[PDB]
Amino acid sequence: NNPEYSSFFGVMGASSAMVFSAMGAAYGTAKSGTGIAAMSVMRPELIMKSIIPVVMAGIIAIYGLVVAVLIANSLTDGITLYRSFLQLGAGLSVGLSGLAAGFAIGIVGDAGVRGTAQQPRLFVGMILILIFAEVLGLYGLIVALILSTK
Amino acid sequence: NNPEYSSFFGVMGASSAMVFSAMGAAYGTAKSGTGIAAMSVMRPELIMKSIIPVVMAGIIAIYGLVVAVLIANSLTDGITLYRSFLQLGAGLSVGLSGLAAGFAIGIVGDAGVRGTAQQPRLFVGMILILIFAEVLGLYGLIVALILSTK
Amino acid sequence: NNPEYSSFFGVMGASSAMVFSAMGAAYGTAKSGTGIAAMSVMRPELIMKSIIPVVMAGIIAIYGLVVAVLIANSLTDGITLYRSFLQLGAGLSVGLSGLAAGFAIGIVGDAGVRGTAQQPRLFVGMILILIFAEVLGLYGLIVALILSTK
Amino acid sequence: NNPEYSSFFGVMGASSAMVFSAMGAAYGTAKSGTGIAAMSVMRPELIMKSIIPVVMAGIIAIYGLVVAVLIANSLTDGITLYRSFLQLGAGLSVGLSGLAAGFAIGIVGDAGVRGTAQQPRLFVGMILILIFAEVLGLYGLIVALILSTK
Amino acid sequence: NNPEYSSFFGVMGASSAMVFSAMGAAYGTAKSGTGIAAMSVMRPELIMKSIIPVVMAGIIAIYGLVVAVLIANSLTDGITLYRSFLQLGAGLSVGLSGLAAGFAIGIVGDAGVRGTAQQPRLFVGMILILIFAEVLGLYGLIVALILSTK
Amino acid sequence: NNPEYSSFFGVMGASSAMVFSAMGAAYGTAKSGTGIAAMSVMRPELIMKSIIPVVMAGIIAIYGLVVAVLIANSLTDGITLYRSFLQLGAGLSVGLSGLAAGFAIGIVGDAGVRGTAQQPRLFVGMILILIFAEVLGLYGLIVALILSTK
Amino acid sequence: NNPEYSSFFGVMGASSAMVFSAMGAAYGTAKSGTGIAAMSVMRPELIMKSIIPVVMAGIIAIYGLVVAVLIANSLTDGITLYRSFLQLGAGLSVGLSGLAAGFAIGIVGDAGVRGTAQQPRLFVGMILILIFAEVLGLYGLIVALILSTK
Amino acid sequence: NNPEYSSFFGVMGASSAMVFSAMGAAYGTAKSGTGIAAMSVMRPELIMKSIIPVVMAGIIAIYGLVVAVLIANSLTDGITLYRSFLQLGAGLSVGLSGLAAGFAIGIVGDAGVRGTAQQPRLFVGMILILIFAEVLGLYGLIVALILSTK
Amino acid sequence: NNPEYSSFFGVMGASSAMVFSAMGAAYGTAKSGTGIAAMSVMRPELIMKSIIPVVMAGIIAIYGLVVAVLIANSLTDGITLYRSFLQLGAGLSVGLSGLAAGFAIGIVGDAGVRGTAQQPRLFVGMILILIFAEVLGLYGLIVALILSTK
Amino acid sequence: PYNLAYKYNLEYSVVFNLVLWIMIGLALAVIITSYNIWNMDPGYDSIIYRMT
Amino acid sequence: TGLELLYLGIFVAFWACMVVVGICYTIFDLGFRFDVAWFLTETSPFMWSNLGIGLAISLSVVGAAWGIYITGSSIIGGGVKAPRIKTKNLVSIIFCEAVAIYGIIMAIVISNMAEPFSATEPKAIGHRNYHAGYSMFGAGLTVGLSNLFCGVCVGIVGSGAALADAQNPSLFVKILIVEIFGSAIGLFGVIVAILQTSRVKMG
Amino acid sequence: HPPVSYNDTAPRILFWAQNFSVAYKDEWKDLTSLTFGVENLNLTGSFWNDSFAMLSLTYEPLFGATVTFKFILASRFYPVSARYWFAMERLEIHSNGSVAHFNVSQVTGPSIYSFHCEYVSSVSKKGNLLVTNVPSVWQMTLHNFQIQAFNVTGEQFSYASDCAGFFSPGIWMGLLTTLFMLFIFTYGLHMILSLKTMDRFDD
Repeated sequence: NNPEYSSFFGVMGASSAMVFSAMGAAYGTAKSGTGIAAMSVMRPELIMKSIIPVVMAGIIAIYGLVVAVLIANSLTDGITLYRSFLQLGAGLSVGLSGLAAGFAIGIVGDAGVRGTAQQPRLFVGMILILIFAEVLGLYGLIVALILSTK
Repeated sequence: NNPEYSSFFGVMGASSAMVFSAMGAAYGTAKSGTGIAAMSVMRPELIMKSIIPVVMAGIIAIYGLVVAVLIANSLTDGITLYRSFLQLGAGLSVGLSGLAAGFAIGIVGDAGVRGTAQQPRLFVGMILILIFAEVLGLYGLIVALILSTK
Repeated sequence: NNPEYSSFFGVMGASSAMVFSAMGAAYGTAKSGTGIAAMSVMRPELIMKSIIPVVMAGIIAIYGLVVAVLIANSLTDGITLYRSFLQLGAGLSVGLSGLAAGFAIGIVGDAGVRGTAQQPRLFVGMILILIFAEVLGLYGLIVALILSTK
Repeated sequence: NNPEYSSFFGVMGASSAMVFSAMGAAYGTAKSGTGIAAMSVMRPELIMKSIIPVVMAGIIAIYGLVVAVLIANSLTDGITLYRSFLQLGAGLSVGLSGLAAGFAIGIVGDAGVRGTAQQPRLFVGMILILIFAEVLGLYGLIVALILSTK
Repeated sequence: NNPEYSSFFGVMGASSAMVFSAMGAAYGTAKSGTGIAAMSVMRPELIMKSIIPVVMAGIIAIYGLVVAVLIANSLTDGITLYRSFLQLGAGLSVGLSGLAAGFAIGIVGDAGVRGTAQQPRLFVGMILILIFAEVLGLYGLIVALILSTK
Repeated sequence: NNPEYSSFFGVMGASSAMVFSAMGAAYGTAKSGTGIAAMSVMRPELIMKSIIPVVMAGIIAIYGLVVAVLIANSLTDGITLYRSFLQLGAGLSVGLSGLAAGFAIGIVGDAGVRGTAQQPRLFVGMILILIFAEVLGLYGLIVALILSTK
Repeated sequence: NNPEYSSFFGVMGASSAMVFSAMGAAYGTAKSGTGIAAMSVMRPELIMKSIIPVVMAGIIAIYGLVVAVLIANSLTDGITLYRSFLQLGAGLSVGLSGLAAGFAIGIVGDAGVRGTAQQPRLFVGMILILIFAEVLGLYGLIVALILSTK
Repeated sequence: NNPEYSSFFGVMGASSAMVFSAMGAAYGTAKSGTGIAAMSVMRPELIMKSIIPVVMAGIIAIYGLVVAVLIANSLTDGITLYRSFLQLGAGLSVGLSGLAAGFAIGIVGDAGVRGTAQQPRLFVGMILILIFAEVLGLYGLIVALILSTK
Repeated sequence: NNPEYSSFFGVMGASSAMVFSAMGAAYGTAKSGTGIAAMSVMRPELIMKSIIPVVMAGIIAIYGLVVAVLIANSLTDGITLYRSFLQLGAGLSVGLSGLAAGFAIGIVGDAGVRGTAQQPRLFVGMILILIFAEVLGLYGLIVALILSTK
Repeated sequence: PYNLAYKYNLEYSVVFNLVLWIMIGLALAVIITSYNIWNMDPGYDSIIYRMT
Repeated sequence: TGLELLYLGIFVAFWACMVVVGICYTIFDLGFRFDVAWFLTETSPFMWSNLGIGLAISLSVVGAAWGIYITGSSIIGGGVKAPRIKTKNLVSIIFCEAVAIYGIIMAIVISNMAEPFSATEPKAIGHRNYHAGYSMFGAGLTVGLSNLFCGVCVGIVGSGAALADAQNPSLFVKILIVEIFGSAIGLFGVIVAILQTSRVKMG
Repeated sequence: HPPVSYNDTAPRILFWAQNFSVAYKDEWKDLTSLTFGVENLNLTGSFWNDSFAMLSLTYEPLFGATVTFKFILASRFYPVSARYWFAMERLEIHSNGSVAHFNVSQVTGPSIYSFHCEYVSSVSKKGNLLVTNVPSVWQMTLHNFQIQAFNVTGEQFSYASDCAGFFSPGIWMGLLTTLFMLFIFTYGLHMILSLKTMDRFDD
């Protein structure tokens, strides 16, 4: 049968999944959010190109969403305490992967936006390192997806 | 015969495994990206060569994922009491090995990138050090897999 | 009918041994990479000679590798609970001794770095002091394996 | 009949002995390596004769091995339960006394090898002082052997 | 009739005697390496006059282990359950008294060396202060003797 | 009948009477040495004046002697905790009261001996300022006597 | 019937009173004495007026003694668990109140002697602050007394 | 239905109340005293206008002390433990509100002393803030008394 | 019949509310008072309009007595363990909400007074920031009133 | 003997919490004083050069 | 850095004690003495409901405070020479106030589902009470921390934009859009917290 | 007061109590002086097997009523560690021919050791061996409870497990929650003290 208040661990897993993505995406939209503003005075013509990290931090938050809503969808009263552990692990994993991604995105984005401010031609390589940051975030997401469907 | 809910240990094992690998990957990426972002102006021909360490960080991230999915494949509440904490130990092992790899790769990337910035020939020695960091990651995987299947 | 939770005095021992090896080696490569970047800007003829401490960055990984897989192979379903404590001991023993050795190797790497900038002859003394370091790691391997067979 | 956890204390005692001795030797070799590199850059002469503090560091290395072999001898499966703590205390005492001689020798040798830079006649007095730290290590070993007997 | 584990306090006292005293003596040698090296710059012909603090470090060793070995002699598995507690107390007391004398004799010795570097007639005053710290050390030893005979 | 391990409290009382008093005397002697040996290069005719704070600080050690011996001679096996605990409190109190006394003695003595290095008159007032702290020491010993005879 | 330790919280009250009072008086004496020895250099003719803060440092120590000796006089084996708590609170109360008073006394005394070194008229305000500090000390005294007899 | 140890809550309330009152008073007095000491050097006539903060620090002392005596008035062994709850909470609570107040007072006094140096009319603003924050002292005292009687 | 300590939690609710309110208000007064005390040497005419941050801090103060008295007069001993925890949580939340409001307001006040000191134009927007801070505090209050009975 | 206990701290469950609270209070106090006494700031100005 | 170093000192001391007791748990044959089920069965959802509401409001408020200060001081420091800045940049303060508003909306939504139990037996009594309380402080934690992070990010980016306005005010057109992403972080926390409260009840 | 035992082919049950009184009209009656030294006691209802046993202490017809006290003993498997445990939840009383059943407080633990409670009886200052409703005019005061219902290989008790765990959970709730609150306030204090003042003004 389902032991007493078996849902708890998943109830906290959804929260962790969303809130650690809130740390990562917030740092991501913080760093570039300030650096872009610092750059904008000198040359505004590259502003929309330099915005690219911010929306990608938003995508980290979206990863958080998908895991959280999956946990909430599977969340019920009759929990076996197996899926509850699965959800807790998934949420922690994706959240802190988003945290690492957010840190890397923020720092690399600030360095990249000022570097491109000095010389235009570095923009695409900056976006390459930035893409790599999302690759790491995606690995976090897929691990959480495996746990949410186990 | 088996204490119940040993699978929780495997859940946390897979989590930690991808956790510390993601930490290391973010650490490497931040440093390498910031390093290139300055000096690609003065040596833009090394932009193509700069990808070599970041994909190494990507290999670390891959290693996190592969251990995570292995433990997911082997996860079950019907463990004989002698196979779930194996997943836990191997996950901790490989994850923090990826962390150490990220530490070394990021900092060595910082040193070697300005090294090649002064003198192009130093690239070969730098790549030698990157090879070594990957060799460390490989040993971590070796012992991790041995514990994973046994 | 052995005690429950018995094999993990082996699992965690192996994990920890290689954990500290992974730390120590990565720090060795840390300091070696910074040092070689410093040297080779001005002394290119010493590059492949300064690669020498890098190969001894890896032996810390080799020792822990040996101990780790010995513990792995010696692990079984049920233990006598006298060999697994030896495994915990030996693992922590060799691992942290090797981490100390890795600290010493990195910093003496920096010492010989700053040494050979003016006088290439100091290469021999650099290697000599460098030999004085890994003997501790081999010593740790000695006692660790004496315990693993006791 | 005996507790299932008899050899924990003994194997930890061996571990503590060797590992704190390793720490001490690593730090002694640390400061010795930095000081020798500097002084050898200044003038070639004493690069070979300034290895003697490193020899005393190697002596700190042999110490922990002596005591570890003693513990390995007096170790068994079902220890009497009043020898294992003696092994613990012996290992801790000898290992940290090795640490004491370690940083004493290290800092003193660095000071001496730098102070000999313009004064070739300080070399002997510093040797006398470094011979005194061996007395500290030997002092510790005395206690170690007395514990070995019982 | 005395409980098992009654003898844990024995080595925990003997070590706690010699441990901290070794630490303090190491600190004293550590300053002295710098102090005498600085002396050799200007008055190298009086270095043997300031070797006396090294002797007082060996004298602290004397105190400490004459205590310890006394604790060792009166240690047994069937200890009375009162004298072992006093072994702990005596060892702790003399160890921290060795530490007290350690940093006291330390900084006063460094200051005295620097002062005598220019003014000859401190040769006896600094020695008087040093022997004062040694009177503190003797005083430390007395209570351990009392507790070893009580 | 008696509270568990009650006489250990009195043993720790003797130790406590030792510890912080030793700290106070050592700290006083330390910075008295730093002051004196430094400033005695320019007017070393004040050395006979500056010896006074040394014995003045040792007064605290002499106080610790009477407290420690009073505790030690009153220790026995079958204490009801009624007197051992009082010894614990008394030793703690007097030891750290000596700590405060030595702390103030050292600072006011350093300041006053530095000031007297210009004006020999200050000696008298400086000594009086020390007398106040030794009166604090008097207080500590008074309560120590009360609790040793209570 | 009587709860344990019920005749001992007053002992720790006396201890804490002495502790914090000693710390306070020592700090205030050190701080004031530094400035006193500073301004004795250029105005030795006001040293007696500048003894006054140290005299009240002694006086607030006397407050600590009044509480300590009263608590000592109001202790016995058979306490009813509430006068003991009372004296605990009383002693810690008065002690730390004297501590903060001594802090203020010391720093304001240093500032005041600095200021009065050009104008002895400032003595009136210095005394005004000074007396008020012992008024605070007296308030702590009063509460400690009423609690010790309540 | 009253659990024992009820005197503890009341005594600790009164204690902590006057404890924190003494702390805040010491902060305010010490800051204002350094200020007035370094100010009357150049305008002695400001003493009458710089001493009001001392009076109001006294007022905070009176707050803590009326609270202490009031709580002491309703204390015994067998309290209901339902009024002592209020005693403890309020006693901590009002006193630490006094910390906040007096700390702010001392900071504003440090600023205002230097403010009124060259422009006498800032006395009005000084007193304007000074009465205000002490009305906040009263603000806290109101709840203090209401709960002390509730 | 109710579980013990029921009133204790309500008393803490009141204490938490008033403490955090007092901390925030004292912060506001401290920072604004330093700004006003030191600025008005050069623009004295702003002294009578800088009271606005002061009374804004006062209003952040006021949120205490309303909730605190709602606790104080409505608190009893016969609680069902449900009300008392609600008052605890409400007091904490509204309190530290007011603390954050003051944390904003004092520093806003100093930055604002300097801004208006340069030129009077920015004053209106500065007060706009202040009123938004009060709105924040009011949000905290309204949730406190929700939890007063919910 | 029959392996009979001696009632080690009867009703310990709250008095040990009391001892914990007292110990943390003592730790806070002694830590604050140790911090302010190790790092006391005596001014140390305007005459230090005469002694150097 | 001494004070925070002592904070880390107590941190490491706590972890040291933790590992010591954890080992001694199995050394001396402590028979499941830390019964986690006992802990969970013996706790109450009053803690959990009140924690949810209080933490939500707490953290929303302090996040809004951070945003308020950073934006406000940046604006009034910039306006010293370029007073036109505030006329377009004061809206950021309204935005962080809106962050606080979102937090308070979650606070009332969580207050919708708080009630007394006054029950003694744990076994089969209040089975869904635990579930709903868990949901409640989960929602409070989520909302509060999300609002913290929106607040800090909005404050610092607002300061950057506010003093970028000083040199060219036309740049405010293409910089204000950053706040939208943090608002998305706020509304995301809102959605997850709504789902947390959607299918919960105390029984 | 020597302990009593159920001395079949080998002893199976051990029991001791320092004091013991039972009421019938709220008038206490001390049976400890009538037991632990009184050879004659009617033990007709006693019984025992492996993990299946019955106990019956019968006493005189006091106040015109024959009294009995009865237990059902049965070990329960605990798969968490594969350990045989003991657990008692009732206490049947006969008096004047009637029958009643009385719930039992928190009594349980590994069978490898004995058990203790300081106070074992319905009223709360005493233990908590109450009953569903049925206040009754009876009490079951029992100072120094000792029982080893299983694993009796000899007359010596096994070292009794502590009934109190190692803490009081009732206030441990408030302790952990308040510690969380004070940690949040510690962050708040680090930020509130992060303030620090400015230098002169610019004119």
